[PDB]
Amino acid sequence: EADCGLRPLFEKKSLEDKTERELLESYI
Amino acid sequence: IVEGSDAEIGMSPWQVMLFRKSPQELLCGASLISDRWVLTAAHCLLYPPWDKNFTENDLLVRIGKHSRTRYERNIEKISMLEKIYIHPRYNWRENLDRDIALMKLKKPVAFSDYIHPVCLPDRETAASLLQAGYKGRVTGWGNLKETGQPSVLQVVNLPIVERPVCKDSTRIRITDNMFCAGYKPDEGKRGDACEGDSGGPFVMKSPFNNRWYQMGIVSWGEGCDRDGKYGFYTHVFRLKKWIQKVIDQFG
Amino acid sequence: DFEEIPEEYLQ
Ligand SMILES: CC(C)[C@@H](NS(=O)(=O)Cc1ccccc1)C(=O)N1CCC[C@H]1C(=O)NCc1ccc(C(=N)N)cc1
Ligand SMILES: CC(C)[C@@H](NS(=O)(=O)Cc1ccccc1)C(=O)N1CCC[C@H]1C(=O)NCc1ccc(C(=N)N)cc1
Ligand SMILES: *[C@@H]1O[C@H](CO)[C@@H](O)[C@H](O)[C@H]1NC(C)=O
Ligand code: NA
Ligand code: NA
Repeated sequence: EADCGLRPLFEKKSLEDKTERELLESYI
Repeated sequence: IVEGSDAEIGMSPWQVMLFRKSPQELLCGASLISDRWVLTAAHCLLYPPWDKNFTENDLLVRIGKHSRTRYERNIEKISMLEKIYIHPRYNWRENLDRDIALMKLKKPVAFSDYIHPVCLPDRETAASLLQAGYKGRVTGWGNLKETGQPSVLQVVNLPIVERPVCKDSTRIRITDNMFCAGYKPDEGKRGDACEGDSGGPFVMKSPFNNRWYQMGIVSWGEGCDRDGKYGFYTHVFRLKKWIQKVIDQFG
Repeated sequence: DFEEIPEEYLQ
């Protein structure tokens, strides 16, 4: 619930996946 | 997923595989939204024109998976279904309007590095993110081409498309409970969901709070990755009042 | 082509 949408192997350890930046760049 | 790539380990820890018990085969994708609730497309469970009508005992939920076909010992967890809930106004007769279903697990699943729930959008996050050109991400173990099957979970990022373009791409009646996504012919890039990806999540990473939200459910498409066609997705936020009603009553 | 799953989940 409170922890939804935060991935243990990514957000939780401040690592980014290989293509999430593509999403961010589209969000203008 | 057509024209996607292999997922990274733990990239989509909310991804669920709906698995038929007999014969043992992939039925659909789905997503984990809490320790006891799984979200999928209604057509994964009920589609009378194709003689599809699955009951709880017909299926299993496999969570934490990466490999399509392997039993991922010590990583995946397999859950039985307590009850299926299909939207009461799911329109399987015409256009798959309100293509949404919930499944309650018999027992809570333990979260891990590979198993973790996705958020459902609030009104504000939906308004902010569901805009033409903004990209989301679709994942699944479905077909690699329209007419084969992947070794591991596939991922593709795709832009949301303007409603008039969605409408003009098809003879089917589109509703406010659907959105479409994919590249236009003139955009060069491609990619789409396909058969077998049904019921899986279309997610977006909020730039406001860095959380992943499930905005869509893989619903329908005319073939896969065809020029001038788009994938259609159930609009999760538009149906959230129903989701909350079901969880409040039966949760 | 699916690997068999533990029978405990099929009971
Ligand atoms: C017969 C009628 C109820 C309709 N059936 S339909 O399209 O399969 C209904 C439908 C089901 C699921 C999601 C959206 C829509 C249909 O065929 N239509 C309604 C609008 C025009 C025509 C069409 O060309 N649809 C697109 C289409 C149909 C069949 C295929 C296929 N290869 N099976 C592909 C596209
Ligand atoms: C629109 C309707 C005529 C139908 N189109 S379809 O071409 O038969 C879908 C299909 C079936 C088998 C292999 C490839 C593609 C369709 O999408 N249906 C008929 C009932 C259920 C739903 C479905 O198959 N959904 C799975 C699905 C398929 C393709 C996409 C996509 N984004 N291209 C998404 C979901
Ligand atoms: C589907 O299965 C249920 C339960 O067996 C049944 O009652 C129903 O009439 C069937 N057809 C539907 C829901 O269209
Ligand atoms: Na049209
Ligand atoms: Na296309």
